[PDB]
Amino acid sequence: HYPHVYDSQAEAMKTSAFIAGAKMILPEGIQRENNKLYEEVRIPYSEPMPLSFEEKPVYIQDLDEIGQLAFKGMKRLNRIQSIVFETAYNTNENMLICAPTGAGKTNIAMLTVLHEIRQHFQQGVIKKNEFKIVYVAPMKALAAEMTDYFSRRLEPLGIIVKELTGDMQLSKSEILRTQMLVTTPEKWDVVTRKSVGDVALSQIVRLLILDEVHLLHEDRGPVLESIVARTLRQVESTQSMIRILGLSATLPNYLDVATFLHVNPYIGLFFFDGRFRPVPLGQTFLGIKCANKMQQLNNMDEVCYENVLKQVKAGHQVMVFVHARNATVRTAMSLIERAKNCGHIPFFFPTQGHDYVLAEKQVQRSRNKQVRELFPDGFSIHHAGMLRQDRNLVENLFSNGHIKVLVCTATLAWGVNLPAHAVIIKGTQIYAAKRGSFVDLGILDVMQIFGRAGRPQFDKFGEGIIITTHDKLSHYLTLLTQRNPIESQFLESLADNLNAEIALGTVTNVEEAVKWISYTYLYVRMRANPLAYGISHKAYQIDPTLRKHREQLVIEVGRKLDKAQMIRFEERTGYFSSTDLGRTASHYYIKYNTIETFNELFDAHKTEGDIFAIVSKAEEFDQIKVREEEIEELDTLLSNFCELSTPGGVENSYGKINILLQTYISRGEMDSFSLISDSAYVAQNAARIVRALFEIALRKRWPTMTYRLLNLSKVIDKRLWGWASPLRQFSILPPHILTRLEEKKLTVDKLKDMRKDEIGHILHHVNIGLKVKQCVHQIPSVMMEASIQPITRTVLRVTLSIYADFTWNDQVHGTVGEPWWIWVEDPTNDHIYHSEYFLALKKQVISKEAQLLVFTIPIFEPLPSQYYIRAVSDRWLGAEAVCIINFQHLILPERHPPHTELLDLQPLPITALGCKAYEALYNFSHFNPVQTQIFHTLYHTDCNVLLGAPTGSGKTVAAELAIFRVFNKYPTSKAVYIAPLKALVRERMDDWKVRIEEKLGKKVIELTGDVTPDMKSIAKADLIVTTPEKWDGVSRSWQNRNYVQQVTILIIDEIHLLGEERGPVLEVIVSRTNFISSHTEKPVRIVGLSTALANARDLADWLNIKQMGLFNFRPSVRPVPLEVHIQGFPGQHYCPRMASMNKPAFQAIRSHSPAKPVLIFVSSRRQTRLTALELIAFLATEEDPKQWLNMDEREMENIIATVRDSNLKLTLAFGIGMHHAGLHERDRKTVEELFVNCKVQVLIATSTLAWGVNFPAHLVIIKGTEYYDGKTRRYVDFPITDVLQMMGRAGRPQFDDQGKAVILVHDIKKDFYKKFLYEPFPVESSLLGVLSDHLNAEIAGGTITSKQDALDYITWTYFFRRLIMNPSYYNLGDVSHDSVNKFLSHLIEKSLIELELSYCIEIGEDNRSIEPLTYGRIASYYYLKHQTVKMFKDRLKPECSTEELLSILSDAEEYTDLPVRHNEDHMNSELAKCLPIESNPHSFDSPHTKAHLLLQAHLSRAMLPCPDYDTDTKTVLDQALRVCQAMLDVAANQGWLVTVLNITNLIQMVIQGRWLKDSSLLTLPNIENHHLHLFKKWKPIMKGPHARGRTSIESLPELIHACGGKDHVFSSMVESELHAAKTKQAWNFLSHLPVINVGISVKGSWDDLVEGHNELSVSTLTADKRDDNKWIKLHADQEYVLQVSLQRVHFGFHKGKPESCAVTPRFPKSKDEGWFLILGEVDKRELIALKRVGYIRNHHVASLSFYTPEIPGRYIYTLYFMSDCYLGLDQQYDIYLNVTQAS
Amino acid sequence: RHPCDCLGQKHKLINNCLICGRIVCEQEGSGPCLFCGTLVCTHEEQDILQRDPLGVLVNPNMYQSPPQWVDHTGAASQKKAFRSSGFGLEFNSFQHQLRIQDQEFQEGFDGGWCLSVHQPWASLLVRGIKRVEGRSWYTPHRGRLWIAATAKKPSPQEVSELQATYRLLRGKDVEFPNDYPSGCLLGCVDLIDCLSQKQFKEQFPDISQESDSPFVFICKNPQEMVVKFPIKGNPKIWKLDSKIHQGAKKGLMKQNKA
Ligand SMILES: [Zn+2]
Ligand SMILES: [Zn+2]
Repeated sequence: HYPHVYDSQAEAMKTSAFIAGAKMILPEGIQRENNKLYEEVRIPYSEPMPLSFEEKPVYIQDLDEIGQLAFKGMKRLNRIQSIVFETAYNTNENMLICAPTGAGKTNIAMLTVLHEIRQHFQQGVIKKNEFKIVYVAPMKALAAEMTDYFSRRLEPLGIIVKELTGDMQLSKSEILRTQMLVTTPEKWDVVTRKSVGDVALSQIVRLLILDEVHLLHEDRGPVLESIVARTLRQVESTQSMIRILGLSATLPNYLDVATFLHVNPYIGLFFFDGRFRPVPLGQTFLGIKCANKMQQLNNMDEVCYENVLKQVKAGHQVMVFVHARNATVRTAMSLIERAKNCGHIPFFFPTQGHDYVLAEKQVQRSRNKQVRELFPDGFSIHHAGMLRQDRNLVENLFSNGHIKVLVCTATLAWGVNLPAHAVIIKGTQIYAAKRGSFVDLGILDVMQIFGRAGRPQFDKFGEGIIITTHDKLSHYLTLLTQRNPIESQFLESLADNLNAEIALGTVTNVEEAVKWISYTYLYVRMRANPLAYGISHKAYQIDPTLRKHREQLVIEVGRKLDKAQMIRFEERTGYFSSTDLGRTASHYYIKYNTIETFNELFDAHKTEGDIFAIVSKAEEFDQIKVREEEIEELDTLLSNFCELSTPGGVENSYGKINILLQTYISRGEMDSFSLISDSAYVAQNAARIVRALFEIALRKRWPTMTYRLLNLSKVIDKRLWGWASPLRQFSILPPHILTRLEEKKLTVDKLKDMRKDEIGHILHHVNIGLKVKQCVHQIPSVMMEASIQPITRTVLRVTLSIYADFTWNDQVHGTVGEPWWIWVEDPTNDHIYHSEYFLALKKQVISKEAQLLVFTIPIFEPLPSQYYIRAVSDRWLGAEAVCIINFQHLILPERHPPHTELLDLQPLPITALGCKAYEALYNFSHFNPVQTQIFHTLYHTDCNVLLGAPTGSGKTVAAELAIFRVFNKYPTSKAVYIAPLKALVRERMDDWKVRIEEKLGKKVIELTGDVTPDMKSIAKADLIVTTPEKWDGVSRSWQNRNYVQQVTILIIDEIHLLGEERGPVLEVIVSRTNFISSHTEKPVRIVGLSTALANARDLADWLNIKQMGLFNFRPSVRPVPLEVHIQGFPGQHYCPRMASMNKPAFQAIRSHSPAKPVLIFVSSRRQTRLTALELIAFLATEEDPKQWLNMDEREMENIIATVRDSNLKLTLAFGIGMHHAGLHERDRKTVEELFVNCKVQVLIATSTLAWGVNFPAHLVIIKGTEYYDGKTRRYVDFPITDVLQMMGRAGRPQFDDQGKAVILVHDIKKDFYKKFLYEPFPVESSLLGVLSDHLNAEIAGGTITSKQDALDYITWTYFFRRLIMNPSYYNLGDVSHDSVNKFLSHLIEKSLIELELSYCIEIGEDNRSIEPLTYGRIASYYYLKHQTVKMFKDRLKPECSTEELLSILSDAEEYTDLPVRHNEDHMNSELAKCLPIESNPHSFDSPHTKAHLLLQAHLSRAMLPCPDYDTDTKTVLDQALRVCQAMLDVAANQGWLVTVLNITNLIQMVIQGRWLKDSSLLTLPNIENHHLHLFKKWKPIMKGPHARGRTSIESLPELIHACGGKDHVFSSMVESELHAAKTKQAWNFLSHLPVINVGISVKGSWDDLVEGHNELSVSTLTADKRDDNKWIKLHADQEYVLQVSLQRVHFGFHKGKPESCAVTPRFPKSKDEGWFLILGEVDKRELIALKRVGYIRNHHVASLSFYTPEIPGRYIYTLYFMSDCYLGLDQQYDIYLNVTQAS
Repeated sequence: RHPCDCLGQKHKLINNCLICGRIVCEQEGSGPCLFCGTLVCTHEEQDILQRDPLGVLVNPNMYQSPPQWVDHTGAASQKKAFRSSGFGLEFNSFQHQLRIQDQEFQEGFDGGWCLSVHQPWASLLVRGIKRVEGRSWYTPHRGRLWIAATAKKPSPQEVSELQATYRLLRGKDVEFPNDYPSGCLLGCVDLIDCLSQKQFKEQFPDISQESDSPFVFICKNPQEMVVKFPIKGNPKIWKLDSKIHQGAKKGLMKQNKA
């Protein structure tokens, strides 16, 4: 149909019809002068036609600005640019190009790249990372050349390119920062099949470049077509646009590949021919004809002499090919002797000039001697054997032209562009080890050879010579300028490609497999010619689409793969799933017969020698035959370089492969070039094979085998034997030095311990000794130790503390870090338990901190002697660490007693309660069995009870019954309920207040974290709901105060949460409550409600119950039965995991309950998006697209219109829902309400909101169980109790019959989950971690006197109860009385030592009596810790400035618990700018630094990127205020007043979120500095009078005085710039802000019988005008009391005392209107007294106390009235004391 | 019978009472339930009717011995080397000044401060008969303070006028502990406020006539024990020694036992 209009050469004719028994379309009638000694065809010639007006060249000016800057501006664009620019720079569809010139390829490549970049985004040319384009190159040479070309070509864009070609696995960060990649088709294929990860690249490629697809004809074409099919399938599966631009040189058939490349015939089929090439690249077709190989050799070397003689007659400079580096030398002297013979030197010597002498001296510099003798004549040698320097010399002397002929053995053609006039291929037979037997060269190689025949615009004729024999010359002629269609061989590698696709998960069933076959070029080739591929034309007639043959091939290959256990294929329904073995085989590009041989040969008891036989017998080495020439070298190598036993001898192929591997290990030297190439081939192969086998054995858990395979892999890639010295891997160490070391039999450890000077003396070189010492110190190593924690009788939980003990070197160890494999090896049982990967980071080694890992291994009833925990480096030979863990007399936990049977015969009606008002809060008319049982044991007998009913049983009803009992029997008492979760506290408070506060006549009030507000809160509370920390702070002091003795209940929900880390306060709270109850003789009941506990007996004994209230129920008790299914999803790096559990989640939904409300949780704050889009994309191909849309779409469209989130589209429009940290937490509550009924039908949770509304559901899949963040740089499992409670939310008594849940976790811990998903999890105390802190309170309050009573106090704690039953968990040795009491004494002594080092305790000379200190008392009052008060005392100094107070605020240890999001390091760093102060740039991951940044942002009014920060802000703010006040007290204890004033200013900023450096009036709500000029202008309130004051109202007290209580006759018009939007806010802010005036009178406090003088009132008005009234006649050394009467003056509009709550626009909590007032001197800078007072409703009096120095001096004190919760309302009053002596 | 508490976890069960919701065992049955006294019977049997030493801080435990302290550990051995410093108490120093006299701090923590009051007034102060104390000096310590009996023996005639003064305020209804000690430390009271007489009249005029002084101590409910502490006596506002303070607190717990 003539696609396009440009293509040429559409013409042919018949000339002779016989060219060596073939037809060759003769262009211009060239003649074949075949003779006896050779056969040849003449040189074809082409003449380009003169292009006149068909197209105009493109320039630089007619481009966008990006086009201007990217273009270098040569202003000359060839005809290729003119032809292609319309579609390659404007259109954005797939296209291909094929040119005989690479200059016409690279320009198109980068112009298309720039076109895609500029069309991607307008800001995309400014900001990168929105796309990831990829380039492919044949092998390393062109990849590196293109990488350098792209690095130097495009500087202005800032785009950075890379070259990853079979070198290493690129890191996630590296590809994140990089924007484009360059690789090879094999490397690209392996990296795409291993591209499975948290983030992949194929979905953000957006552009893929292919070059020279002609390789599809010869070899490696299966890889290219496989990757093309992979990217096309990804494109069609992601519904995105990714451009495909193909590139080649010449294709005999181009329509087939065009259809394969998915490009329409008309747009971009631009086929370039020899006519349209710039130069006439003709070539000869010489041949040979001899019966014997010796005469063949003399004949074709004579022919080579003949045409090079013709060339020297022409005079141009030429270059000849050989096949091998060794053979190029013999060809070199053969040509030299030929040139010397026959006397043709007179036509051969190079010309002589000054440049010739320069080249002569330059080569004389070089070491090489062959080039020295080659220079005088016209010969040059080029090879890869000699270093690059001589390659520069030879390439530059070629460039200048001193030389005539060059031999190059095919490395520069791939590597370096140096064109030559005539190119001689010589028809060399490459001994490619992939084929063997000297296979003929491919078409791609020879075509690239002819590519350099045209030297740019200095020669007008291109020539090329081919020399070979008859059949070879005919074969070569048949595929160089003939129309023979390009044929692909995909069936041979079909099994491997199907295995790779199945492993990737893209192909799952037969139909999509057939579609993938259709995508490949093999299908297209089958369409045209079915006979060549085994399909009859009649079979084509019966099925045009050939779908039946595709299905047959797919099922056959699936059968072959399934018989090898690689994939699990089901035919009767038609799907194949990938297995671990198949994934491993695909990842390393292993042929299926190789893994079949593994399965039929490998075992768990192979030695170190038979592994060589196994790897040699594999079939990728089968194309290697032992030859008569190779046998001599092979037997000599076996004689000399052998190191291990080699079964098979030398009479088989695998034997020779084994020998070659063995001699390659020891860096052996060999002669045969073909054997050298074979050695390299088998080296690379056997390396990948041994890596795959190591992975397979590791997955099979074979320790004694995986250790050997890892050592073998290290040996093969390190080129050093196992017994060789580890120092051999360092190139800096001279080899003779290493020989001297090994001759002394020294090892790494001995010389590491042995001091450097002695090793220098022994080796007789001190410098060498120091160098080897600093080198061995760089050898990787790690010191590690394990602690055993027997959680259960069988399941253990060992903790490994590891730390690097080697000096770090950036080059030696690598920037990324050091890899390690850690496995728990058992010698006897011989199967690994929980192998793991570890990475030692830069700061991990530098800081040498003890990295902690925790993992669980199973044990058996017969205790094993020991488990060899082994850590082996994955890259450094001889770097292993073994930590033998003995199992000596470790006490396992006793088997817990069974639960209590649930007896139910008749439900209990609510009328049995006895009070109509009490039962009016319920709706059901009867009690479920749990409440039926607990109705009388609770609320009727008044004894402490522990209930362990499962979730959803209704323990809330038990709490209601207890509260009803408290309200009924003891109305004068009070009730308090404790819940460990803030969300749980909020929801319980909401429920309590809606149900009981308005209905029942009692009082309900929440408690905040401030002791003195809690005084009034608890005065008339009658019901308290508290998170444990607040209640512990309230009850911290009980001895010296008498408000809490009237409470007689403690309802504690989720008591099992005491076991984990953030719930230890429950233990101390219950212990102190029991202590108070026992030491007050007024018992306080305890009601502990939680889920089922296996060890509930210990908790029962803790609460002092014998048989009264022990209520433990089995999980089969809830009204809604729960069914759980077991499933495993094996994987690694969690990369295949999300794809693994996503696939059957929908299948579970349909099988269990389609279109039913279900809540899911997999998102760790990140997986929300991935899960949402993957789910919405997968569900499209189903019978009911709107299955989860049982309601109309109009309410969803309205809701999505109301929702302002940009990602929630297409999810809440569908049935997909979520409730995450976003949507301002209200609209997601609306979607939760929509989920309450059956509308949404599905939602995904973030696993952090598991505690909350607790909306019901039917089917739950636990898809997300692990989480990783910046806490420990590694993934950690969810708590088992957390998972249990979170999954137990399923079920609903009125909308479902039973609850359904399934498990989606990897296989290695699926057994552990199954063990713990049914058996209740025992709960263990965690009091030790903060054991000191609580003790501080108990020693600050006077409850503790000595060390002995401090020890015996701990008996009341649950930790003491649990220690006896589970000793080995708490590192205790033996249950004997001496051992336990010694351990307790040691632990408590360590805690007391830490407390003393924190400046909190005094031990005294006796050392047996501990006295509290003032700092520890302050820490106890403000709910602090030892480690924070210690730093408080350490870094608090006199005369500090506000930034120092902020710094001391930052490092409070209460901020340690602040979490990280694994990404905060970026936003905290970017928000660190534009701030008044800055923190350490290297501590951005520190939680203290994050809290400091948060405090700065809040206090400076800064925006927070992540919404959760706001929540964190509140928490931080709370803590800050607390410690802020404590800070003041510490300063108040020190003596000086400057820091006290600074801390007062700091708390003012905290409560106001401002600074004292700015204006005070900025504290007004919604007021900023930019409009203060409008506030700057000020006239008198009434118009006309002359100004009296400053005519400015900047001062806030001045504003209050001028505006008064009116705030509407003056402030309303002047503040009209706020357009009355929030002027009422400022109105009430000013109205509630009071002004107070004071009057001070000093009165004596004489002891007795003195009475001194009368009261002396000193004027508050500034008095220094030489008056004795100010000079109080004060008697020295007499205590004197300053009575200050401070009264407010309400202007009368508000009448005074509106409320007692101060306005806090920015602070979350509500705080009272305090007032600070201090008395001190300024000359010495110390204070004498400090006071803080609460609300001053109208007037009050404060009584300060102060002394006087004995010196009768006339000095000055000062009283400062400071604002506790305001700004600028502070006043100063100086008192001049004329103190005199007293008699 | 006897209300056995097994709830079916030790033996079999019978019908639970409807009124009280109380699970009843087979140990006691065939009659009214203990809690509410109504007839309750199982279905199979109601069908017939239808047809017609002791440490200061230690709790009782199933342990053979409490966790005594052993000083054999080397960690305390190191501490014994450099614990030579310390044992510094200011005791009764007029130069003492808290300089942080916030009211809320003092009653949270007992600082060991003690005061000496004359026995005729001290007895009524510690028994709560008298509510306000009068002294010339002013004390910024607003926490718990102990009261030490004076060394001088009170005259029997002072109790007559003291009783007569408080007859209108209290009356003869409240019993008076005529046993008056001397030189002991029976007193332990908490202080809430100190202020001048004029402010006392202004804000607290109801009981201001009880006592008049330049500064008035207002003391809330005190505590009492049955044991006697001998103390020599010290001038006003003196820090109690550690040994007596520890013993006094222990006695306070022992009286809290009763
Ligand atoms: Zn019983
Ligand atoms: Zn009853």
